[PDB]
Amino acid sequence: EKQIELIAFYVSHLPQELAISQYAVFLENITDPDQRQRCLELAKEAGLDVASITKTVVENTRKKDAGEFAHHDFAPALDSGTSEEDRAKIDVIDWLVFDPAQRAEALKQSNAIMRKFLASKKHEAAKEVFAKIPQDSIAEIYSQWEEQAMDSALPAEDDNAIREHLCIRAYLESHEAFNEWFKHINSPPQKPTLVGQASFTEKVAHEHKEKKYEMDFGIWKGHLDALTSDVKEKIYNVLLFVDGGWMVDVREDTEEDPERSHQMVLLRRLCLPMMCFLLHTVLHNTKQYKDCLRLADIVSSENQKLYTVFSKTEMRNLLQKLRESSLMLLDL
Amino acid sequence: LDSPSFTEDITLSAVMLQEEDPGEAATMSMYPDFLKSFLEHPSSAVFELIEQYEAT
Amino acid sequence: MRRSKAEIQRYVENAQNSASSPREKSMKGFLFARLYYEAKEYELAKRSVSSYISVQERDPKAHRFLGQLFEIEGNVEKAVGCYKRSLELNPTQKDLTLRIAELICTLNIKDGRAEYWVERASKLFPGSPEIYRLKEQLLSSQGEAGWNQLFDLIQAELFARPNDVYVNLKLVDLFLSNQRLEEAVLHCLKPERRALRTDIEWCSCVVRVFKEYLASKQGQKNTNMRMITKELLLAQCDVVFLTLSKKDVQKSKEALERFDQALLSVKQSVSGTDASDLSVTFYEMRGHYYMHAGTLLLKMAQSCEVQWKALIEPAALCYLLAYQVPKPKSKPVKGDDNGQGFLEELAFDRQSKSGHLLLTLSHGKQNFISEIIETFANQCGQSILLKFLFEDNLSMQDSFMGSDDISYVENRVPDLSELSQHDNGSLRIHNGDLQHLTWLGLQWHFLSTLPPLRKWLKQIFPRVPQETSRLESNIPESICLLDLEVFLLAVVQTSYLQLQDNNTTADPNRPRCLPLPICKQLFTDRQRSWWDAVYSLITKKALPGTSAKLRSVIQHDLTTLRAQEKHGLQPAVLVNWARGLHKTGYSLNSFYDQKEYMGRCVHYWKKLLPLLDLVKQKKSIPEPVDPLFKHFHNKDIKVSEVKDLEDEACIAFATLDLVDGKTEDAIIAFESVKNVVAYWNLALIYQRKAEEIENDCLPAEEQEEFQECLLKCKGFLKMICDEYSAYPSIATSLPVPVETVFEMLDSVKQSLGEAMDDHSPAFMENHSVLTTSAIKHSTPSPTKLTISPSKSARFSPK
Amino acid sequence: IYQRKAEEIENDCLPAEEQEEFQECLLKCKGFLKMICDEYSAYPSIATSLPVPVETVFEMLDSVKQSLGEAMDDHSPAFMENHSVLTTSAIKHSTPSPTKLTISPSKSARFSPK
Repeated sequence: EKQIELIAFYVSHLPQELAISQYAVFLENITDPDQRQRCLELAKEAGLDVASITKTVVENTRKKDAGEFAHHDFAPALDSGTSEEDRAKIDVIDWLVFDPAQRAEALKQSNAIMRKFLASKKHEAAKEVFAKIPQDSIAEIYSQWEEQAMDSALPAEDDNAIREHLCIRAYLESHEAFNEWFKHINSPPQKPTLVGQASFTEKVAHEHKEKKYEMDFGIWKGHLDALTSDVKEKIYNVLLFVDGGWMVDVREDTEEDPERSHQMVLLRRLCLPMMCFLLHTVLHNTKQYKDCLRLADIVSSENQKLYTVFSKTEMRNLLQKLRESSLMLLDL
Repeated sequence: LDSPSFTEDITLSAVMLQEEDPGEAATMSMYPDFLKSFLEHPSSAVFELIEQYEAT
Repeated sequence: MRRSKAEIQRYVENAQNSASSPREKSMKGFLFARLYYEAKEYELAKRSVSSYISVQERDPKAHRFLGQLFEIEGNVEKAVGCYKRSLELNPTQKDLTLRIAELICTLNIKDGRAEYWVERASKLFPGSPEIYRLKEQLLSSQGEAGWNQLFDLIQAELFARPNDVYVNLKLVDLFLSNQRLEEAVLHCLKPERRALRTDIEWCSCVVRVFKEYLASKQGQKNTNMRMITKELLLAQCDVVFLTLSKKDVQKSKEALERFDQALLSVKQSVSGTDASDLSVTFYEMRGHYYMHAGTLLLKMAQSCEVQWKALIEPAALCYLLAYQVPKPKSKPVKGDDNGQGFLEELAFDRQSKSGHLLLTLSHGKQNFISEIIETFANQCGQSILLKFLFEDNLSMQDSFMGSDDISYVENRVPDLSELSQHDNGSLRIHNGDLQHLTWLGLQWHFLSTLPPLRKWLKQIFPRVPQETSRLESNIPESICLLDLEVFLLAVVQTSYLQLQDNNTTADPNRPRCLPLPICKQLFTDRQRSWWDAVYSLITKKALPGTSAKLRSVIQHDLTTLRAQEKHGLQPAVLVNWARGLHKTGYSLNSFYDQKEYMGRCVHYWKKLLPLLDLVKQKKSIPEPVDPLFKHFHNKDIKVSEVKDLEDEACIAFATLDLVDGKTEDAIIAFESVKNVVAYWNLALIYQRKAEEIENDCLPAEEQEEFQECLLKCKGFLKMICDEYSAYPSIATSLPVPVETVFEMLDSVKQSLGEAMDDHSPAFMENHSVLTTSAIKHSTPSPTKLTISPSKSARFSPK
Repeated sequence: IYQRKAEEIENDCLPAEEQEEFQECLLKCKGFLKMICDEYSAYPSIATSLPVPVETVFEMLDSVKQSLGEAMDDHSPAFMENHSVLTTSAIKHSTPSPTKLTISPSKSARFSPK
């Protein structure tokens, strides 16, 4: 009957576990942001646990899709655009961002959603989730922990979630820089062509077009070299991620989440070989063939153990790509 | 200032005559009034609350 | 929530205890530095960013942030060092080059680094006002060599920006410092400087320079002295006007006193027989003096220094004296239109303002001007006026007002047709200012008369088409005069409602609308931003590079004006537009203009009908968070008024079909509404049908049709008289005085002759056949021109 | 139409812009009158389709030549080469359906029957 104003009060008379679950299922049907805020106000006025409710709403929406991690064949599947079901999973994060006290849980749940989107190669949907998390969230989580007068280190879950969020940031930044570089390298200035019987006026017009092309090519190359340096730095920040490597927990004093641990290992096996192939492609196309070969030293390094995340097929393909770069060095 | 008892009743009766079921709408209109009456009365005034439900 | 120092420190300690290496601790140092900065702990922020910079020496953001920390401490040299390092690492930071130049000039102007950084900044931001200020500071320190370079810099900046008040003031001060008073005067006299007359510092500087020049040349009878005295009186008048608007009452008294003394000094040089340009300017400036004196009295009442009641009659005398000053008689001297047309424009502005204020101050009292003349148009009344304005500071002999003759004042009430002519003259000086247009529109609205917005808009926008065939377009280049007219009608209405809601507690002697200098902003900053964008785009006065931003502002709010999807307009605004356009369109003798106004009136009625259905359903109308026109809940359409507005919409549809020449569809539509306004339109249609049949040799069939048309006309006119006899309140709904209905009824009786008074055939018993098919008022979708030539349009506008 | 447009512009003190518009209207009038004379010279049967005697067309053509003066007889700009842009949208000759009177007062009808 759409009597929204009355629901929070009658739900407060239920047992706490039933109140949380029943109110969460109600809030899942609310799409309008002004109504969302009004329902949280009413839940707070009724003395309901708003924090457990908004957490449960996000978990229910996250659990609605038991889509198995599709075994991806080696096709460059074009960026599968954000679906309406993906949009519902993005917009559920707003529930946890409303209360600053929930920033730790907002970060944990956003990481869990981004893990699914990254495994499905939905990079734009993962960026939309990342942009819902306010940039101060890490500082706010530390501030709230310090205010609770705990001389103890942060909970190992929240420290691992902060680290995971930083891993996802480094990956998204490297993919964005690569896409900017990839758009720029495919847009070179066109060399002016002389028609084979040009008049004196057309020869002078060609000389002016040729001088303009030399200038425009100089600028295009200078921007390409800058973008190449930026993409190289960003991909190295992923491959050489500090203190135990990318998508690896540093704190072992957490409860065992086997699903999260499995997802992190899977993402390492998908993302790190890809980033190494993208970096080889950047360095090879920019004629940095000596730095292509240093990728063998980085992948074989005992410090990061990156060779453990490669399949035998991907390792063979990497060595074949490195050989293509060595052949260009012999031609030099 | 000054005098409600005949014009408001005619307007509300005329509005409910435009509803597809005036009996269901009368029932629906009382849901907020019952909750409001419950919230206005402390747990010590339970009989004043029932008198307010009777009046509603 | 600001994080406490203790929360940040606990977060930093936890983040440092979790880090495996000293390098990993230092890598988090930039985040810690930002947290300490948000906590205002600048020393901890510096330590944290310095520990980060020792691991990431090539990060420009860290060096920039360290420079900001040193700048907040006042350590300018270390800040400049950190900013240089950031700029070396990333040269794309153009803003940092300007900040380095500013900081070096602030530290030591004699530093040879300052010239390098200012010139490097000048190449990055050509024509920045801040770079001009830094170059001025450098060159001002260099003595005579600096003077020539500063002169060249000022000339270059005035060439790029002729209307910059600050650069123009500096050129004048630079002439004065070199004793070149004649060049300062020549620069102030330049016609391009008329745009600077809206600035108080410029007008005060011009006044200073001209007084100093006139003092230096005392004793030389030069033609140049009369010209400078003329421009001094104009500049004094501008200082008074600007001080009345931008300053307090006391500064306005002192400004008027200096203008009074200036007029007194010129009075002895102006014999009443000399048709000299100075004499013409002196009498024009006398009218402005009294207009400003009346405005100062109303300002003193507004500041609660004096009661309204005590200052209304003295202020009304001052506006009467200002209104009656004769316009400069233009001899069109073939060849130099720029000087004499300006005094005529000022005279029109004075007469418009003073005349509307006299009508406002009278409150509709018939003898008000006569009572004021008898009471105050004498030497005792002058002495009272002098005491109100200047207290004991000026004597009757030391004042222009005290020595002036005010006894010869005519008992002349402002005529509305003359005021409409004066308003058209005043628009030239204000150049389409929205405050001026809204103020005039309010004056006409308080008189219950429609403002002549069409004439005003054609004068301001002579190249804009009256209507567009593409009402669904939001392209800025598709704007028509009707879009600007509805914009002004809504601004005037919203300003009127805002004045009423603020006036419910005001003194009964308070003027309904205050004079322009002391009147609060009548419109919103969004209405300003839209109008100024339209004006700048259409007049091609837009600054280079701003045109894309101006187009986006226009495009957004043009959707609202055309009532496109989700327009967010209050229904009362659409009703006011439709009524305003209906009245304006009906008053026009041009078929094409009538059709355009009626077509646009009908467009707003069609957009209003679905909102009236929501009001009938008791549903709320959606209000925008930031509306172009404010919603006023005191004007929300009541469910009782919905039927009368549906009937008014039907009348407007029938009037459009009549103007389109679909006379039969219009008759059927008017007969369906069964209202006095519809019967009046039916009577007019049947009268015109009878006059079209009236040729001096009719066949018997055409004589029967003529008589039937006159009988139908008599029938509808009688229905109007019968309804008026039952309800005399209907006289307010009639488009014409009831006398015109009686005169037309008696003319139709004379044409029918006495012989038919006894046979009324039952006028309504025989048209009970044609069931309900929704008459689709289709506007034609654009189907390609197929010329079929065989119906000459039967409708000539006689 | 172009003759009446020229007569509406004919006031004894025109700005230079209004003088160019006046001359353009007279040139357009001369152009259409010449087309009538050229068609009549090809097919004299057209005299029966003309709303006026052909003599009135010649009298009007000679008055328009006198008003243009002798100084412009040698520069015909190609009278038809520059309006080849606007595709096919069926011009709906809509008669107005009866929409209720909304009075907007701002276009005095410019057409007096002189």
